[PDB]
Amino acid sequence: PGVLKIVKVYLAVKRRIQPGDKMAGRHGNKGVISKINPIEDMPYDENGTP
Amino acid sequence: GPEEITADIPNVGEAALSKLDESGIVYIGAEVTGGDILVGKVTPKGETQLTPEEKLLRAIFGEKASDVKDSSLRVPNGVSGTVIDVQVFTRDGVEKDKR
Amino acid sequence: VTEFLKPRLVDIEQVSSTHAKVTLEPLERGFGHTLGNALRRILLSSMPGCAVTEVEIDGVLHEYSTKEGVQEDILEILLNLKGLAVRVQGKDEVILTLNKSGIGPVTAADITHDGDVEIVKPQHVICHLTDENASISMRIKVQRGRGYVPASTRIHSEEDERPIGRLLVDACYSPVERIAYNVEAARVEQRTDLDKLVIEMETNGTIDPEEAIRRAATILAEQLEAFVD
Repeated sequence: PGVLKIVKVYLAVKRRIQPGDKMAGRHGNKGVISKINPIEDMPYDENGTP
Repeated sequence: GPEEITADIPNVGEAALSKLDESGIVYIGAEVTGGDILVGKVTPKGETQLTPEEKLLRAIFGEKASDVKDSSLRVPNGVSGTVIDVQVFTRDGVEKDKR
Repeated sequence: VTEFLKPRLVDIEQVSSTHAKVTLEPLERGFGHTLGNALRRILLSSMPGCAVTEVEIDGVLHEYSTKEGVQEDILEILLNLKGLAVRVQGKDEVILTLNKSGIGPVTAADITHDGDVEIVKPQHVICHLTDENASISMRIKVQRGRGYVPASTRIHSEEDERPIGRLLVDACYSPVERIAYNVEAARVEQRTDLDKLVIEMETNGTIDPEEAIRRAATILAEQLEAFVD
């Protein structure tokens, strides 16, 4: 009775990880996203695969 | 008086009305930033006397008369992004169907 | 210096259209690793290449909506195309336009590939139309850049711009994004045993590999001297 009409609008906003993200592992090991350096900083494999 | 959505927000900047479509609500497909106003409902306001100063204002500005209070839907603070969809359910007895 | 034996690149190999392997004459130890490091940095990060900056379709706005017939949506199309790369000339801000009608597989032949918009990998999974009445035409601005960035950066530059319909697109822009520098001890017989360096560089087609080697090592000299002051 109060409202003659209602207009519901839903907006979808994306989201990528950031300083402060929380990952989890199925072995119950979890963690906070702490520091990401340039990909160069990653140790290089024997084939260099960082 | 009923509050209806027609983008006739009193004291509304053009860019604000430049997003809402004719029915106060806006169209579909782009993004929205900040506290952008989405649907413009106008709350009815009480009337007054002949009000010579207000009469002069209406003769100067007019089209407001302090009759429509801005009851517009606006984006929340810290809320911005793309829009999934909108839906209007109108009670029986109201058949606007403007959009 | 003292018999520095400045070497030169030799037997630079190019296996495919999207990578190369450059061998080099030998050099000293305790520096070849550092030199290769600097080279990989200047080739991959500060890497002049091409990517996609703007997208558009008359019926398809910023919202992630699947085009008629096209199985993938706007975000999904962006993803599927992202698996490839496009070419612009020495001039940046080129535009490619993928347009196709029918129901056959969607690929890059029916896309704007010019003398300043070039295509090499022309059969990607591009969400072919499924309805006969559909005829898809999406236009992606493919410009030239160097470094990773999001799409909200261009909000200030395109505020009265980027109106309802123009899609602003981001990128990660490391036009090499993969280059391996390996220092070994070989290619020295008469003098001190020396370390030869191999660069396994690789791009998505945006630029030439030996060109990236020259650019990176030029930057290497440039910033190398800057320590003088």
